[PDB]
Amino acid sequence: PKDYDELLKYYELHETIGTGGFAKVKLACHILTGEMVAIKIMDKNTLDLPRIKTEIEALKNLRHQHICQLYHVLETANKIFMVLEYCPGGELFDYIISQDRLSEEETRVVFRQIVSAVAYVHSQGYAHRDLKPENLLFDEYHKLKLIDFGLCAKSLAYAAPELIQGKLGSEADVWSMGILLYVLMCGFLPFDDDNVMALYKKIMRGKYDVPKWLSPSSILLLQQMLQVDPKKRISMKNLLNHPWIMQDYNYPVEWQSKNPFIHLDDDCVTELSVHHRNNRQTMEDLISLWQYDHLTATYLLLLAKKARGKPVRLR
Ligand SMILES: COC(=O)c1ccc2c(c1)NC(=O)/C2=C(\Nc1ccc(N(C)C(=O)CN2CCN(C)CC2)cc1)c1ccccc1
Ligand SMILES: [Cl-]
Repeated sequence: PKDYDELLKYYELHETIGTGGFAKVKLACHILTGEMVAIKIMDKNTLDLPRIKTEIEALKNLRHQHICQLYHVLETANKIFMVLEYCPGGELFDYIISQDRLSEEETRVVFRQIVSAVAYVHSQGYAHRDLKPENLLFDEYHKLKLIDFGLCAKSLAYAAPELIQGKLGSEADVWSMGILLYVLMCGFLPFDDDNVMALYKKIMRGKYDVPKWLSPSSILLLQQMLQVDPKKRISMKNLLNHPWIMQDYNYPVEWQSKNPFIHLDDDCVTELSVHHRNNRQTMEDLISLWQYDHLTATYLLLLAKKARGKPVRLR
């Protein structure tokens, strides 16, 4: 109750919109902007504590069009709150359930965004190591956003044989994306079993069912991504411009950030200094501290307004 006092200053909390084992996420409204945000809540006491320093510091160093944006971090005696970009389209998994499976054309659209995000994550020196439809969300634009960076440093169905054997984090994400590709185009996992060691065994053998509806080029790509030997596996580089990926596009995956923090935004800075009745130069400095506090939150949520073609205005 007193743990939520600091948060409730800045946000109107709505329902729990989801709950994994490690954290609960609530929908909320940022009071100063009216912007919807997802707030991941973690109990420090009943927790795996390294998992959230991993995620927060990863998110501070990752700014990308298909990575879920962090805004505000609040730590209390008993809680850690992470205010994040709200993605109303929900999990990719649920879209794959409602449609039985995606067509090759629709899969490619979706998959190029995943390859974009993961390729960027690798460019910054990280490896996600937990890639699956549950960890990809559709934003308001029906564009994908990658989430849950708790295992990415410098699921077993999606885990690569080397990663389970504990021997190469970049090649393991390629494997996981192979499983993801398969799920998108088939509607089920290529390796699956109710017994965890039997699933393990299937993964090591590398043999899977190849449904009739798949094209020969899809099957080739799956065969290249799901090599048990990571040396034989296709690298991230040649994934970006693979003939299958290029189909209907004819350019490689644009993996670079289209929203890199170059300088600041003057329209956001002015509205803050105007709304708070502060010296403009002083407002430029406190934003530039980048503490991921309520001020950082307000600035970043005003960029979000600009990014969606809306006026940068507080109330
Ligand atoms: C690093 O990033 C993260 O760690 C992270 C993790 C999760 C989310 C996130 C960031 N950002 C989000 O938005 C997240 C979720 N968002 C969501 C969106 C839509 C739904 N769905 C499908 C609803 O139907 C909810 N819907 C109900 C009706 N009311 C009126 C509106 C809200 C459910 C969850 C979500 C959270 C928990 C688990 C799964 C996903
Ligand atoms: Cl692209």
